[PDB]
Amino acid sequence: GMQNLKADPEELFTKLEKIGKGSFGEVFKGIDNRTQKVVAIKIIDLEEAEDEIEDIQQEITVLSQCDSPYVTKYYGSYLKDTKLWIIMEYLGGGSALDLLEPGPLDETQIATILREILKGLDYLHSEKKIHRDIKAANVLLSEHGEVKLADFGVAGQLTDTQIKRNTFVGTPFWMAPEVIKQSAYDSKADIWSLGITAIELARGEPPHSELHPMKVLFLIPKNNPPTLEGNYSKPLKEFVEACLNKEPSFRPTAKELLKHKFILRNAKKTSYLTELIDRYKRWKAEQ
Ligand SMILES: Nc1ncnc2c1c(-c1cnc3[nH]ccc3c1)nn2C1CCCC1
Repeated sequence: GMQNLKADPEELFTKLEKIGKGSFGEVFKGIDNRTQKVVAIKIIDLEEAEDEIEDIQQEITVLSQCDSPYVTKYYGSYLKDTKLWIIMEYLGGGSALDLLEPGPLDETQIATILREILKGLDYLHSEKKIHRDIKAANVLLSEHGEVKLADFGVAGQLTDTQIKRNTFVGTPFWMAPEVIKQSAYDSKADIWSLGITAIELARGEPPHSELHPMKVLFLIPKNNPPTLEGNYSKPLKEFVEACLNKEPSFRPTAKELLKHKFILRNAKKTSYLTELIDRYKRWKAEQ
C-alpha cells in the first residue's frame, strides 16, 4: 500500500505553471515553502484514473524506496481531494532526447550520459529493481548537468519468491527480445535497452525508428541484434555490441559496463554537460 501518504500539500508546497504531460498525469513546477527550492509536482485525478492505477501505485512505491543521486529524488505523495500530488526533484535541464534535438552529441557527452545512466541502473539492479523503460526521453538532467533516471510506472521488483519478471512492458524500439517474447527475464533486459539508448544517443534515433512499432515486435526477436553503424570509435561500437546480445546471460552487468573502455576513456565531469543544456536553450529560443 501507500503507508506514508500525506495530506494538505499546499501547507508545504506552492503549485506553479504546467511543465508538460507525464506518463499518467500533468507535471507542474512547484515551490517547497520551507526551503524555497523548486520542485516538480505530478498531479493525477483518481476520479478519472482507471487502468493506470496499478502503475501509479508502482511509481510511488519505487520512488519512495529509492535513495540515489542517479534516481529522481522523492519528496512524498499527497492527497488533495480527488487528486494525488507526487512531489519530486525538479530537473530543469531537459531530457537526453531533448538535448539531441539541436544536433549530434560528441563521444565525451555520450560517454558521460551513459556513465550516469549506468550508475542509476547499478543502483536499481542492486535493489532488485528493473526500470524496463530505459530510453533517452526517460533520462532527465538538472540545470547543472546531473543525470537522473525518471518514469517508474512500469518498473519491476524482484523478490525472494519471484526472481524473474515476465510482463510485456516498455517502449517497442527499446525492448529486449526476451521481454517481447514474455520469457522470464531480469535486469539484463535493462542492459539491452541501454544498448539501444546508446545507439539513440549516437545517431539520434533507435534502430528501426522508421517502422511501425508493431512491426518491430517481430523484427526484434528474429533479427540479428542492431549494431552501431557509422564513424564512431571502436570502444563505442564495442560497448553497443556488448549490450546488444540476444542471450541475456551474455550481456554484462551495469557494474561491469562502468569499467568499459568507452566509459573510462571518454566520460568526463557531469558539469560539462551544461554546454549541452545551453545549446538546447539557445536552439529552443531560436526556433
Ligand atoms: N522531475 C521532473 N522535473 C522536471 N520535469 C519533469 C520531471 C518529470 C518527472 C515525471 N515523473 C517522474 N516519475 C519519476 C521521475 C519523474 C520525473 N517529468 N518532467 C517532464 C519532462 C517532459 C514533461 C515534464
